[PDB]
Amino acid sequence: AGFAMIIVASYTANLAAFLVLDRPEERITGINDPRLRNPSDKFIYATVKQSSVDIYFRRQVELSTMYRHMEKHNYESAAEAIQAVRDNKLHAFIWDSAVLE
Amino acid sequence: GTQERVQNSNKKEWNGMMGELLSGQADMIVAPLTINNERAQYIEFSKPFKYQGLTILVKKEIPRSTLDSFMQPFQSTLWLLVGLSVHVVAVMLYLLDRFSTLSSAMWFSWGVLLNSGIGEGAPRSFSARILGMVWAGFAMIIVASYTANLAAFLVLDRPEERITGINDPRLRNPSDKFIYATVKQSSVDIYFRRQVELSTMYRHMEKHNYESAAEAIQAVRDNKLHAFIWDSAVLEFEASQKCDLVTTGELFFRSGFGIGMRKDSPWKQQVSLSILKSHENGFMEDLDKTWVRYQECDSRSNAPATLTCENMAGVFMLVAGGIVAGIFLIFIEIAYK
Amino acid sequence: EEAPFVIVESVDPLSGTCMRNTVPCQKRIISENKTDEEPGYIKKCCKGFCIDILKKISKSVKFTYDLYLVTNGKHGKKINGTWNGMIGEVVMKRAYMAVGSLTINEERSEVVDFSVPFIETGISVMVSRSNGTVSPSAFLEPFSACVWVMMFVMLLIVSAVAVFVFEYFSSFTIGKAIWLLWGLVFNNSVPVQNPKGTTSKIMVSVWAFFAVIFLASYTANLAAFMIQEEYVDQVSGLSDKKFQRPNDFSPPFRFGTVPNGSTERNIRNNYAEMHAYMGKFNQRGVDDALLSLKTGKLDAFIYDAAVLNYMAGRDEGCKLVTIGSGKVFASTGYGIAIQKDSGWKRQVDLAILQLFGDGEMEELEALWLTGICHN
Amino acid sequence: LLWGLVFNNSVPVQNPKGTTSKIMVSVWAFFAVIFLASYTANLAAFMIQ
Amino acid sequence: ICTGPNDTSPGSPRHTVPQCCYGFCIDLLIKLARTMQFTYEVHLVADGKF
Amino acid sequence: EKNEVMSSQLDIDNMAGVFYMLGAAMALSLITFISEHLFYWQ
Ligand SMILES: *[C@@H]1O[C@H](CO)[C@@H](O[C@@H]2O[C@H](CO)[C@@H](O)[C@H](O)[C@H]2NC(C)=O)[C@H](O)[C@H]1NC(C)=O
Ligand SMILES: *[C@@H]1O[C@H](CO)[C@@H](O)[C@H](O)[C@H]1NC(C)=O
Repeated sequence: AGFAMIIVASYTANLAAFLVLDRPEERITGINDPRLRNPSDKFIYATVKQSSVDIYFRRQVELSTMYRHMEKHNYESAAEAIQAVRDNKLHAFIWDSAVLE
Repeated sequence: GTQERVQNSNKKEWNGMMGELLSGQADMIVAPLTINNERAQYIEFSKPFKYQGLTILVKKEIPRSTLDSFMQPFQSTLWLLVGLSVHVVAVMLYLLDRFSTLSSAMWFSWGVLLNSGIGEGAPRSFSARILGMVWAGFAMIIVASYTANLAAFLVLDRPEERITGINDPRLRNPSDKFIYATVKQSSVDIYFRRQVELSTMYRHMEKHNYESAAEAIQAVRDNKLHAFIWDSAVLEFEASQKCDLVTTGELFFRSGFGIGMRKDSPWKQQVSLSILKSHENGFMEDLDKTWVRYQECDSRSNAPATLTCENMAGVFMLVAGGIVAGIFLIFIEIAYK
Repeated sequence: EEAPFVIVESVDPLSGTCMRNTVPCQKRIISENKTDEEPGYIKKCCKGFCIDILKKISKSVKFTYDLYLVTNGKHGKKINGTWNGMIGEVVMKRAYMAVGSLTINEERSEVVDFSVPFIETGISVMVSRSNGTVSPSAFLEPFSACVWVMMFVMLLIVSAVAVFVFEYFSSFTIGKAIWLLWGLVFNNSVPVQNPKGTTSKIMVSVWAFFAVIFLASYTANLAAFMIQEEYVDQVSGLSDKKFQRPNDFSPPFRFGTVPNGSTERNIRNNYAEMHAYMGKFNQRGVDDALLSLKTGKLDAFIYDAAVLNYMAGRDEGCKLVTIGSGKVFASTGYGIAIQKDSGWKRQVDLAILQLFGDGEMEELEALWLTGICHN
Repeated sequence: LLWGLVFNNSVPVQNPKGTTSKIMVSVWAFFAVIFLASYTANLAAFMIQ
Repeated sequence: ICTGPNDTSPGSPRHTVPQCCYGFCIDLLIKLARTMQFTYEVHLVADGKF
Repeated sequence: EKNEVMSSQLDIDNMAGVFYMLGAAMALSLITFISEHLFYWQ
């Protein structure tokens, strides 16, 4: 009987253990996630061409590197970018909050 | 040993054991000496023979106990509520009995909750059997909730403190409740006074520095000083041996203890070569195991285990009280017979 | 070239040179089959960590330079009384200053000099993430070491009160009694015989309450202690028998190391037999080692410290880990190699320590060597 | 008996006698012991976070 | 109302047709208008980029 | 992103739900008894 109690208790315990440990990291942090300073050629950023964001980049000196990696993919407008990140053809999108929210 | 001006003249000399070396009292510095620009100006350093960095040291936080047997999970009010509701449903059962076995019904309910196998009554009236099902359901619910929130109690740990390092803003705008400390005239002090930004904390640091290590250790053990800053390869061993203190995480500027010789003695390269060969043949590490990583107090502030007789009080006392409180009522009832 | 320290990159196809924040890497490549007549100039540009430390030193002590890659081999192994690679080029052909990723040993220090090191490093191990846990005696773990027997004896006690009390008031044996009891504590999952005296009727229900507290407590504690487990790397250190006598086991480990490096030529002077055994694998490059470690072809890897710790914080997921808590087994450091006995040595040395005074090494570190995993 | 079994066999009941049914119920008992453990585990989880 | 180009990719010749706009700003616009007594006749942009 | 509270002692604050379930059960049960009775003598 003792063995029986033991086994059933272990069962319930590790079912509980299963139901509470969640998913791993991804959490792209921001301008500092080093996945964004030395881009492997699997990531692709994007912004809308000729847009305030682009100005904020080209003038900054450090970020210059990613700028170039950014250059060859920018889109025509918002809706295109949204629809293009929905279907996985583009990893990350950078834009203004009060639209993204 | 550091550098400083003297006699209100243009003489800048070297206090301390390094200064002793400069003047000709001995010709080798074998001790936990650090490395930095100023000292490296005019003294030759061997290759580094032990790598480490700076770190912090604080008084270990105090944990939460095993438990008071029945305190944590329930409020007394809950106990009272269930206690009365038992007899409530009992008398309602008895009414559904008579309207269309009391000493039975009390047993029936008290058992249904307590899961004890005892008891022989039952709901005769279909009216009551409609109720008994949900009564049992309630019982299961309550006991499950109990076990669940006991589990919840045993796994959520203590709050933040985690002084991070040189960036915990509790260390840039010191309220006058914190007090740092370092050993006066020590490499650390040099690392501060020369940096420009940190200057502020420097001043807050100045009015408390100690005479030597042991004083600082003993003064942070007894709560007379919050935080201590020093060299790791001392703090690590110190925490390992006496285990109500702890280090916190970060390092500052990675430097290495090395042997030191006067300016261009003819002994440099031999000493350096010997040190290297030593690092290759593991001999150094034999020293290590023999003197540093030998003892281990606790770690892993999770501590998610290990309950013992501290729980056993609130319940074993109860069972012994049941024993001793039975005999009186037994005598009473054999008299009532 | 070296993955995290000296990254090479071809020029931009528009201008002719590449972007800012790098230095041209001239004279890389020579001819192969017809005639040298060295063109050399396939100029590319390189950047990273070591390059930055070089640039800052250049500005801090006035001088100029020009940087050209290397051909004959690798870091360089003394062969037949002669040196390949960087050391070779800095002994004979008067390169006059090597930089990049060099270790520091005795041999090399016997020919050239060395600055003060600036990154701790050494030998280290790397294994696939030990998918699984360690919980061999979890069930026995929680809730006590002793209180079991205290409950045991409390039980044997209450048995006596049972017999005595139920003997005097208005088929009951000690056997059936203790049986019912021991059945009750765990779960009333046993067909038993109950007592009859009202005295005992109460006298047992208290113990039942005891049981329902006990069981819930125990389950809760088990759940808790199983939540916050901890991984244990399935190898102790380089001195383990599991490396000493490999054949002594079910299919023995298959661990390798890129040859000609400092690490190997370290190994070959402490465990010669194990070095010989290692000859059967000798993985090539690095990324090859990674792939083979991801596809069961290897199970352990021995290589430099720093480059490993950078490689750990990279790979997708977090499925590759350095052994121990990041422990290192031959403490040394990288450095700068200059031709024997120029005055330059001293003037460089101070320079480097200068940077340790202004946290600049911390900025550089946080800018190149950080990772995402193992936070 | 059934409704008593699902929650906990904490009810004095009357069992059947046919071997057929003897098996026919033990499966449902297994069902109960899965059910109860599942439910408690989920409650613990949802109360953690 | 808003007069503006059709076929938002304006490589093909634009047809400046009328559509109507509504959202979070033009209401604010209206608030201003009734606050300071002026008329207006909006119209979208040609190039689409800011 | 502080982790979360660590509850304790679970006062009557929440168990009101289960107690309500209990009481409503009692009420509906006695209702059904009176119903069955008034039908049974009929
Ligand atoms: C380690 O150094 C040896 C030095 O000989 C390398 O062996 C040479 O590689 C070249 C071209 O790959 C061959 O032409 C030689 O015949 C090889 N030498 C011998 C003795 O066979 C070896 O490739 C180096 N290993 C690594 C990983 O670079
Ligand atoms: C090694 O010895 C000398 C270099 O000292 C060289 O001339 C000779 O050809 C080499 N032979 C072999 C077998 O490596």
